[PDB]
Amino acid sequence: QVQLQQSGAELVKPGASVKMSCKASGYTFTTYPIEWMKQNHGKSLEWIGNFHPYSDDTNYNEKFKGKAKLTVEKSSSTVYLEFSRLTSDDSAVYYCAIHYGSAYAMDYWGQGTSVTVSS
Amino acid sequence: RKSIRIQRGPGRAFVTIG
Amino acid sequence: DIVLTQSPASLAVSLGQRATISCKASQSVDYDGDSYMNWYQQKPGQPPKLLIYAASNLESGIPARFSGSGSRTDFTLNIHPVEEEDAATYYCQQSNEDPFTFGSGTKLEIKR
Repeated sequence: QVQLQQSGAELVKPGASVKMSCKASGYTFTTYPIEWMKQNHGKSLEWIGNFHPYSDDTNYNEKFKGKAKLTVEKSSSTVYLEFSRLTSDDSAVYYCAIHYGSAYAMDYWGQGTSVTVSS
Repeated sequence: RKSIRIQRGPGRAFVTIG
Repeated sequence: DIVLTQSPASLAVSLGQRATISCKASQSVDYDGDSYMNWYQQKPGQPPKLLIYAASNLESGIPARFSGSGSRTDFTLNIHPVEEEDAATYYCQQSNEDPFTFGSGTKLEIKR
């Protein structure tokens, strides 16, 4: 079996840097690239980028390019999502979903994660 | 035989390397 | 980039009646005989389930009632038997050209 047990329920403060962690049990990892989706409040999803453990290649969003550093941890099959300088308007529900089944969309999404801003 | 699902569009296809 | 301007975000559909969630794209998101348009069913407090992928290729898991008719930019989600399980927001994410984006969304509220 496979599952993406991600954790990122922290109360970030304006100008902080919280490092999330999306673990992948029963995963190949290098073969299954992970993508992150940011859902600010109850709005539509916003693809912030993706990652590849085999070649260590990422594709960040032109707006969040550099702000979100995806660290590689093949040893523990976990991809870190280091969100730096998180502004008050960054309260969203992140999801590290991958294209496990079909090669078009993501089937296995994260187990729900949300970062709230104190101000 | 090795195959990986790339992160480059369109979609995440599979490429058999080696 | 491609803008996924979907149809009426909010609408009511009784049990049995068909729904029409047409996701219009500003740019062509089609490939060599294969469109890259996915639809998700993000239920109230639940990750977006991959209903349809590759435009109209049903995702092995959901019933055979989630059809998808669309070519180039004019896409649609044909849900003839709208049961209570269709109480979620549907989004259309194009994965043809970068950057990948989702649609405005369509909170489908079923009716008893």
